[PDB]
Amino acid sequence: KKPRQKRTATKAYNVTQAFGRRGPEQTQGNFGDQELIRQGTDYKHWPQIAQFAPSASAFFGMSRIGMEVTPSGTWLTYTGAIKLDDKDPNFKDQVILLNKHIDAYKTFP
Amino acid sequence: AEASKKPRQKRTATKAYNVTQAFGRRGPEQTQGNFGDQELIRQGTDYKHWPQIAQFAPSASAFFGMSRIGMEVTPSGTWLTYTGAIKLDDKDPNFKDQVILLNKHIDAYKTFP
Repeated sequence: KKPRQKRTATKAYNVTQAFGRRGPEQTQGNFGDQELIRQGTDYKHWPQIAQFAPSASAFFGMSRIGMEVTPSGTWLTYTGAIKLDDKDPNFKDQVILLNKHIDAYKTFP
Repeated sequence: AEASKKPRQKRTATKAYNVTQAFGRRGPEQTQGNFGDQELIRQGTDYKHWPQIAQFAPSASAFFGMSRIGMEVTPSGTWLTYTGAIKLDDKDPNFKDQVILLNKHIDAYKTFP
C-alpha cells in the first residue's frame, strides 16, 4: 500500500504485516515483543518508544546516509546512534522498555 | 530558534536553526551525519526540494519496524543504535531525479570547508 518507510503499524495492520517478521537477518527488523508486533502504534508503551524515533530532519541530519544498488533494487542506507537522556528521571524505565523489545523474537514460541 | 530545546532526534532544522546547529557539522566519523550540500545545510526543512528528500524518511512505526535496533553503554552514556535500508522505486518515473537529489547530498561536505 504505502511505501514501506511511510507505513504505520496498528492492530488492523500489525508490525509483521507492515514490516515483515522479526529475525536475525540484516534485511529484517529485530525490534518488538509479541505485544508490540501485534499492536504497532496501539501498543500501550508506543509513546515511550516513539520518543526515540527521528523527525525527517533529524533522520537526514543525524544519520550516515548511503546509496547501494543490489539485485533487488536501489537502497537508501542509514545508520546512527541516539543518546538516551540519563538525566531524565524515567531513564531506568526507558532501558527496561528497550531491553524487553530488542531481539525479543529470540524467545518467541 | 527555541528548536534547540528538543532532544536531538526530535529537532527540525530551518533557516533560523540550520543542519549544523541542530545536528553538528557533516563528516566521515561513525556517528557523524554525512548528508547535505551547502544549500540544504543552511536551509534545513526550508530547502525548496525538502519534500523529495522527506518522502524517504521513516515514520516512527517504520523506524522501529524496519531497522536493526541495538543498545550500547559507553563512558558517554547509553545509545540506541539503528541501521536499515529504504528501497527506492525503480518503476517510478521520478526515480532518476530521486537518485540525482540523494547523490547531491551524500558526502557533499567532502567538496567544501
